Amino acid sequence: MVQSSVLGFPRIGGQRELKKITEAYWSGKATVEELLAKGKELREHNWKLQQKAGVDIIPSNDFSYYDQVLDLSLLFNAIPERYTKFDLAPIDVLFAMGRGLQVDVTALEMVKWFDSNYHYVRPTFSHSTEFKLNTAAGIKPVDEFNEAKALGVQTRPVILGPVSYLYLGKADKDSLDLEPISLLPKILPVYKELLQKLKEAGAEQVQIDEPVLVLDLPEAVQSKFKEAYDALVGADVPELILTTYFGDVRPNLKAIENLPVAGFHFDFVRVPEQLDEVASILKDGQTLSAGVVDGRNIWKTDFAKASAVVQKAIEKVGKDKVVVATSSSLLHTPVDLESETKLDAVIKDWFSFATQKLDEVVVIAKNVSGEDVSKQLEANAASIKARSESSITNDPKVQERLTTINEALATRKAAFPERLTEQKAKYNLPLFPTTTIGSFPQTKDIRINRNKFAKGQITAEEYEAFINKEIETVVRFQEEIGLDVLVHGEPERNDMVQYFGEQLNGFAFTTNGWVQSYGSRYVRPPIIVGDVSRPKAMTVKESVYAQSITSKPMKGMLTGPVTILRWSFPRDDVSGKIQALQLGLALRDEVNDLEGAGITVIQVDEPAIREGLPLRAGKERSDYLNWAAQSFRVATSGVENSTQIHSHFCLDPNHIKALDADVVSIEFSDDPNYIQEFSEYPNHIGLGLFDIHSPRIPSKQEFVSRIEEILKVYPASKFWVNPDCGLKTRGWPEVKESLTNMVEAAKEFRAKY
Ligand SMILES: N[C@@H](CCS)C(=O)O
Ligand SMILES: [Zn+2]
Repeated sequence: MVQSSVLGFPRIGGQRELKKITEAYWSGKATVEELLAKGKELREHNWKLQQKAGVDIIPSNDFSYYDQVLDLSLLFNAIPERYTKFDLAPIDVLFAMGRGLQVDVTALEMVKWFDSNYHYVRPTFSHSTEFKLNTAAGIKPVDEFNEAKALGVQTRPVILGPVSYLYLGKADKDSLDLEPISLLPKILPVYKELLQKLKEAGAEQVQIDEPVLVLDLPEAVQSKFKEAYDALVGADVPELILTTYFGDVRPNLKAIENLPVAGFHFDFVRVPEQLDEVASILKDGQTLSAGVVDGRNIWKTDFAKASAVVQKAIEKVGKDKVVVATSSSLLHTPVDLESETKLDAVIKDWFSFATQKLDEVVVIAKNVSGEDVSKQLEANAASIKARSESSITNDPKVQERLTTINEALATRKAAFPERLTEQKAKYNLPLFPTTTIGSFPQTKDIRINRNKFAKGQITAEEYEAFINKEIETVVRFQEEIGLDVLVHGEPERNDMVQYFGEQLNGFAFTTNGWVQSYGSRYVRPPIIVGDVSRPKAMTVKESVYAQSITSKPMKGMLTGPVTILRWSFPRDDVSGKIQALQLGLALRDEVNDLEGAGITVIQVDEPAIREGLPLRAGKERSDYLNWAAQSFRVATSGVENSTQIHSHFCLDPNHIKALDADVVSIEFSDDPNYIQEFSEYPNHIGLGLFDIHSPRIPSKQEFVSRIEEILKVYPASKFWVNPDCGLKTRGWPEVKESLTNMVEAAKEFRAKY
């Protein structure tokens, strides 16, 4: 009998209960007691759900109030002194570290979890760090194991392992020379103790996550797995299942081929081809957990293909030593497809969310164990077959237009220096031209009118009028502040990816398909279901209106192809690359419509352009850098030489050059040397002058200072002046003075040239 296994379950709740209750606690509507009661109920609910599906190996310690890496830092005493000064309970210390503390500590750094859309809180270590088991609050992994046990649910605790925990961490402000991995000897006894306590509590297996194995690791780091796991493994601890996901462990195979652990987990959804070699290093007695149900996407699994993968593993190591698993934690997928009320049934039949993936690992497990599941297999085969044959997936026009992609389509009529000549003639911008990034802060009357417009209570014309008033206000604001290259404020836009996805063929949307991004901030990504195309103008009306009321140049504002791809659920039947190129072609028609309508300054926002960087150096990485840049160039390369193309980012120098934008903005407000990278590079650059997440106002002199610093490493002829990013999240008085000061700073320099 082949067991089924779930590496972690999303914890936000089927109706976002975690968000409401944690925000109610932070706001003061709810007590901490209510907070913990509600966590307990979610955990219990998710455990019963997995037991009822028939999952054998069910996780615990996967729950978190904020972030599981942060939970380990609390638990192991990786707590910087700055967070202890305020008579705080452990759970408020956790929230302090996680989200800062309004008396003003900054939150610890949030960092992207590999190439997932989740963010963790970076473990932060000092020379003074003293690792130990904080048993004050309770020991969360032991307490949550015992809870699940009292329900009659045996679970497998999940903890991030010592190597990855340290390696993914950073030396604190006060210890810039400390190498985190050098702490391995201090933290090992603390892991050992925790594992003893879990065994004592009744844990027979522990899932110990070592995802850094899918990265490029120094040889000196690779040797530490043998050191860590020789120390951890013994009779007085649970069996350890060393767990990896998101990538290829093969280059690091030497580091794990002689480890005393009870088994391994590998991701055969991202890297099925690694199976033969990883299977071959299993010792007699070791188990192989085969990750064949994707933890990061929303597509119904192909039961025949998944079973085949599992069957290849059984061949190599025997049926008794194989486990059917989710490829990673289901943290990265929405909770329940059954909550969806709007999707057409044909499309929904192609999806499985977290709750459904429980059923998938169970059926696949039954199948290779020899139980009769033909009805499920045939139902699955039909879903897969309907999807591959649907006209939605295969658009002939789009397929042909892909055949036109070549380097000529991704090259502008002339190089920057010629282009600059024609742009100077046409716009005659001053030195130190000033701009902003696009968004300005919205009114109450806006959201209310959107809602009314969605209900048909005001007409299309009435709503248009309200948007244009907002645009009018914003433009007049910018004029009077003396900005040089204006924006329309994006008041019509909810979201920089959904706004576009809704207007493209090939996308579907959910009502409830929420995934945690960080803390209590959740996203509901679009889904790319098929071939993408643009049926009509998406942004032209608003931009034409904005330009029609000022003589300043107005930026069109688009989100680039790679950002749209990376912030959506992608298709799994075609490559990232093909999806980006189709998006680039679709955006090229929009650029063409803008330019044709007189919007001849156009910004393409690519904040996530690097987020898909393949996790290892090699062919796949260099291909990615090439196609990401090509897909941007395909969108922007059909314009006239005098059309000024901008790009915004928030980051490899040379990748940025390969985009060949006339003008760049880059989140900044930080070593000077980085800027010296662009000195003999002709295109123009605006390095963000202020943090838009703060309400604080820099002085004129502040700005003058900041500019003069950059100016020592970068010529005045190329320098734009702008904020790090949009201003959608700020208040109007912060905005007014900050932009005033920014621009009068600029003019002071303008005058001395
Ligand atoms: N144009 C967008 C950029 C966000 S990355 C804005 O100003 O908000
Ligand atoms: Zn931005």
